[PDB]
Amino acid sequence: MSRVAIVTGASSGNGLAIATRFLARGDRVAALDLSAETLEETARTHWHAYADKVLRVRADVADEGDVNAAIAATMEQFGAIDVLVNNAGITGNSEAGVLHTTPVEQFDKVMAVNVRGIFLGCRAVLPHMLLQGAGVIVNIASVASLVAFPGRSAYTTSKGAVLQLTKSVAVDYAGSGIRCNAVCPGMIETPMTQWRLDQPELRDQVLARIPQKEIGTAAQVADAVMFLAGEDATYVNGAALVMDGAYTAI
Amino acid sequence: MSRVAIVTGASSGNGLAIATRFLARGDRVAALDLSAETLEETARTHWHAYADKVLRVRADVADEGDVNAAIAATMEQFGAIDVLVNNAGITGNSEAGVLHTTPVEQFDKVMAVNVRGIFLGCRAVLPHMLLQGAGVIVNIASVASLVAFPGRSAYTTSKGAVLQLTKSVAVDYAGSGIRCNAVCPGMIETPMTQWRLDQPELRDQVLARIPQKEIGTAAQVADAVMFLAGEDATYVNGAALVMDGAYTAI
Amino acid sequence: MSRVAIVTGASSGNGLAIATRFLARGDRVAALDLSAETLEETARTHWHAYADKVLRVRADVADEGDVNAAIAATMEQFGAIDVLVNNAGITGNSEAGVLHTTPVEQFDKVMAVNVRGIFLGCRAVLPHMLLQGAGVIVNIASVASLVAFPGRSAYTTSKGAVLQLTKSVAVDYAGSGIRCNAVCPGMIETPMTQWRLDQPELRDQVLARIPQKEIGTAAQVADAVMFLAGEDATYVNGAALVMDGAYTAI
Amino acid sequence: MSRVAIVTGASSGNGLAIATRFLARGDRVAALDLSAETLEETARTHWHAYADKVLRVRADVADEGDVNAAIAATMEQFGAIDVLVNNAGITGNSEAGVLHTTPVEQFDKVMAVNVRGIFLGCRAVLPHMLLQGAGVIVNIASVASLVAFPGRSAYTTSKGAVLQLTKSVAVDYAGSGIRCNAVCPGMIETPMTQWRLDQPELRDQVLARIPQKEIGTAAQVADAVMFLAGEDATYVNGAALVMDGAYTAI
Ligand SMILES: NC(=O)c1ccc[n+]([C@@H]2O[C@H](COP(=O)([O-])OP(=O)(O)OC[C@H]3O[C@@H](n4cnc5c(N)ncnc54)[C@H](O)[C@@H]3O)[C@@H](O)[C@H]2O)c1
Ligand SMILES: NC(=O)c1ccc[n+]([C@@H]2O[C@H](COP(=O)([O-])OP(=O)(O)OC[C@H]3O[C@@H](n4cnc5c(N)ncnc54)[C@H](O)[C@@H]3O)[C@@H](O)[C@H]2O)c1
Ligand SMILES: NC(=O)c1ccc[n+]([C@@H]2O[C@H](COP(=O)([O-])OP(=O)(O)OC[C@H]3O[C@@H](n4cnc5c(N)ncnc54)[C@H](O)[C@@H]3O)[C@@H](O)[C@H]2O)c1
Ligand SMILES: NC(=O)c1ccc[n+]([C@@H]2O[C@H](COP(=O)([O-])OP(=O)(O)OC[C@H]3O[C@@H](n4cnc5c(N)ncnc54)[C@H](O)[C@@H]3O)[C@@H](O)[C@H]2O)c1
Ligand SMILES: CC(=O)CSCCS(=O)(=O)O
Ligand SMILES: CC(=O)CSCCS(=O)(=O)O
Ligand SMILES: CC(=O)CSCCS(=O)(=O)O
Ligand SMILES: CC(=O)CSCCS(=O)(=O)O
Repeated sequence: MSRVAIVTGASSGNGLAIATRFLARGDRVAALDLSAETLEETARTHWHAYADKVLRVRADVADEGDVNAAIAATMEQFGAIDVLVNNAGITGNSEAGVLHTTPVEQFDKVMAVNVRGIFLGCRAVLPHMLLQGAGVIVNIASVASLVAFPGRSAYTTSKGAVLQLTKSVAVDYAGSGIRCNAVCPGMIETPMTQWRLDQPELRDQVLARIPQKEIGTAAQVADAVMFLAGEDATYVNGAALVMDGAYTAI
Repeated sequence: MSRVAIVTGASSGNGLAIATRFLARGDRVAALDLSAETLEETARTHWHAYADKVLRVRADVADEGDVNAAIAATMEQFGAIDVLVNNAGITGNSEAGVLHTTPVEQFDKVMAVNVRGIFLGCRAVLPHMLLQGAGVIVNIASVASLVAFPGRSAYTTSKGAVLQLTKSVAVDYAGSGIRCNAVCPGMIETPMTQWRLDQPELRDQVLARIPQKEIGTAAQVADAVMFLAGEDATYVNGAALVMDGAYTAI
Repeated sequence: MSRVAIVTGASSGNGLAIATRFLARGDRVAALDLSAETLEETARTHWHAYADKVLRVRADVADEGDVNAAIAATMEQFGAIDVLVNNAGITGNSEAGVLHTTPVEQFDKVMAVNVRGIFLGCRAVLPHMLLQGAGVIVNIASVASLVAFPGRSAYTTSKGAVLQLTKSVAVDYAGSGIRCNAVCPGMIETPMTQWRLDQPELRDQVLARIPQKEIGTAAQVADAVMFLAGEDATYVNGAALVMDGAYTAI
Repeated sequence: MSRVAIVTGASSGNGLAIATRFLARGDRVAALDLSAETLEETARTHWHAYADKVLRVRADVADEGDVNAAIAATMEQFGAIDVLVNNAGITGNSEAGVLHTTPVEQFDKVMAVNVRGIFLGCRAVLPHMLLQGAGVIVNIASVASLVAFPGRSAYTTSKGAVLQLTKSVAVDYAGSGIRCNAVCPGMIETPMTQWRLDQPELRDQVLARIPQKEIGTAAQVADAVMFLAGEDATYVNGAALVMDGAYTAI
């Protein structure tokens, strides 16, 4: 058995762990990211044993042309699309902090990548999943879809849209064999957050708000994705699986 | 006495009821909408008693220049901005239905008006509220911020972002004297929904999902906004006030 | 118009503020609490001007007999019951902390007052409101209905039940003219909690978790109750109105 | 390996699927239920292949003495308690419908089994889990913890308490190595529900409110429990995993 999974933001962090997990299970993966060079370096160092089973596609998820071509390339190469994991996401730069001082260009960029990218990915894959009569979509949202992360306004805003888009696809397509759920990770150690977590004071600060008193990992994010993408979640649809050491429970 | 409120989407529906209510209580209003012509007609038929206490400003909330100029005009005319009611919103045309068949242009327009417009409105008024040491923002979200409306994916997506943007401003600015909350209306009779609700068979399908078995009004939306904007809600911050006849409680 | 409101836990804190506000508005109030002596002293010092417009009734809300007698006495004296405010509640003693060390007796007591008491109150007033074809119920829940308060397990547990009971009544009776909503206060200064906040280090610790950087008051809880009990909230049903200075928004 | 799991309400429905699942994977189970005869009949027909690895304990979860003795017997027989699955639950009889016509005895029985039962089980196992420095608790709640089930007031009320108790345990004990989460199933076919589901009229009515247009199964509930109980959910704490075919997403 070998499902076809598309994973965005696949060259590092959560996306890399997710793509490797699908590969380790025997699935075929279309790994999409911004740099063809980085994708090849990732393939040589992390996906060496899978070589052929992973199709590396350069694509900016915020671009309709790139996304449509990536889905067309996936269909040409593997012949179906069973799972779509919309993982690509950005926080916005050092200036995308509180609302009033975040540059208009940064708000737009964060919304384009984090939300429009997910809309475009789903829009490109649904016709194929519909034809198949079955398909699974896992969106990587965040606890910021439920509570606001201080000093990260654009990001928080974008994640509220990710959660509702998730529920929208579930409601409109559950009757047609599609499953759509979101993982809502709390604080996870990745290249996106490493800058903050590397500073004792900031790390202590966020840990103070995590009852579990630990920072999550990309492997734990991949665990949740694999659960939502498989046979053990056939009745889970339109749901948010929060994986945050109880951060949102207080 | 008199507060200064900026109300977007003020020439009709909820926006009109909201603007008229602030005026009736003795406040001054900067009424922003897309058409100078319609704004004048509205001012003549609904706001004649208040004359100059209402500043009619043509503005597309999705446009940074229009919003910045509207805020500057409000400051010039009234001297402060005490309340911002981000009411303007669109559903998307008849093709903005389920996700896969919604025109990309429609998804971008709905996100631009419903979310970017709210970011731009808050980005422009916050600097002024901060210097005043007090400010209140009421965002008109929707129960679609909490559950998905079937066949209205872009709209549902945008409202998820509005609710989170609301919590973001509350979390980042509560300490500086700012209040930001959202009203989440269920089905309300307005120019935006009139077409559907006019048909008994369509109204009936909507009513079946409302335990109260009644369609809401613009007057009730205005009631919730006045509550959230005034002195009886000084400890309400970062909250969603759902007004849907129990639609979301089932 | 003079409405008849039954207010539980009326001799102190939120309940005292609520009863007082109904009286000041011209309504008649049946003030219920545990001690007739305390109620009379409360009546002499806070309700003097109203005299006969407030019926003081001794009642343990957890006791079916007391509740039924209190509703019968209200009908006899005033002839109708328009509003019921289920405010009475307890936190449990210093031993009702984390789950495993809370005495079974304390868990049972907290649940009986905070939950069974609300069930009994609603059960006793609903037949009358149904006959009147109109009635409003406001339950005083807590943000503990949505997130957990560390070291207050029984209390947190009880409030989850209050929130769902609220939703249950709204769904089953909204079509019959009944409205049922819940206020969910965050940290408020009242005798029930006014001992943790009293100690500088604790209050300070509490404030660090409230973005608005302030403790709420019973006057603000009364403000929310009045909104939910009246004419400005006719389409609000099955909702939880959070009043916490953005405590739950992060 | 070989964990020790306590599963309440283990003789039928979800509890039986959960119990069997732990056994099939090589874990040892203390199966608790109301009738020793039924547990033996079950041990005979469903667990015939594990004999010794499953300890049958008659116990009314609502009874502190029964619960304490059941935990004593599990420790004595197996030596530890690694997982507790609080599955036992009742809906109330035909008279436990809307709140006002719910016999007080039924409301009390539903709260004692569905809520006090969980408090007691958790109170009984937590000292041991803490001594071990590790432990996982999975509570079976319901979508009724989030929305109200029409005509099932006591049930709905109880499930709101279960969700918050879950968050309470997670928040107070996550730092001590304990995990506590809840599964919130939608409509599942079990002996507790077949009455309704069987009747064509009712099933259709139910299916109409489920976007996925299918009823859940005990096997799917066990799938969710195993996920929350194992190594793939080490960073999931204080969470509610909704499994309802999108029922709560609309
Ligand atoms: N780290 C955390 O605390 C945490 C918590 C919750 C969710 N997440 C999510 O994890 C996801 C993946 O990132 P990560 O942090 O796990 O590792 P990461 O940040 O190192 O990698 C993120 C990936 O997204 C890619 N990407 C960015 N914009 C893109 C675009 N327009 N098109 C295609 N690819 C693009 C980047 O190149 C990168 O490979 C993000 O969506 C993030 O929101 C992280
Ligand atoms: N009617 C409901 O059931 C309901 C429920 C929840 C929220 N709302 C919100 O109410 C708000 C107002 O609509 P309504 O239904 O009350 O009345 P309406 O739909 O008749 O009017 C909406 C107003 O928004 C204005 N507008 C649209 N785009 C704009 C832009 N780019 N810049 C400035 N103004 C713009 C329109 O011109 C119009 O005046 C919307 O945000 C809508 O989402 C309505
Ligand atoms: N103080 C806060 O921050 C806050 C926040 C949210 C909700 N509440 C709720 O307010 C309610 C009342 O307490 P408070 O803190 O507002 O004021 P308070 O604690 O000063 O007064 C509580 C009242 O409840 C009465 N009472 C207790 N048990 C009773 C019973 N069995 N029958 C009848 N009356 C009884 C007490 O005598 C007292 O008059 C409780 O339900 C509490 O959960 C308080
Ligand atoms: N059926 C559904 O759609 C659904 C959905 C969500 C949650 N649940 C929960 O599943 C649980 C069990 O019911 P089911 O439908 O899974 O299977 P079921 O109804 O066939 O079996 C329920 C079990 O609970 C046991 N039980 C009842 N009271 C008990 C007590 N006081 N002490 C010990 N055991 C007791 C019964 O004897 C029986 O073995 C309940 O808590 C129910 O709320 C069911
Ligand atoms: C919402 C959340 O968990 C934080 S997302 C922003 C992480 S960072 O870039 O500020 O380190
Ligand atoms: C109901 C609402 O606020 C917008 S979502 C439904 C749009 S329409 O189909 O009623 O035109
Ligand atoms: C604080 C509150 O709203 C009631 S629950 C906590 C009670 S105490 O521990 O502050 O006495
Ligand atoms: C159906 C369910 O999840 C529990 S609430 C309804 C119980 S019954 O009416 O199907 O017996």
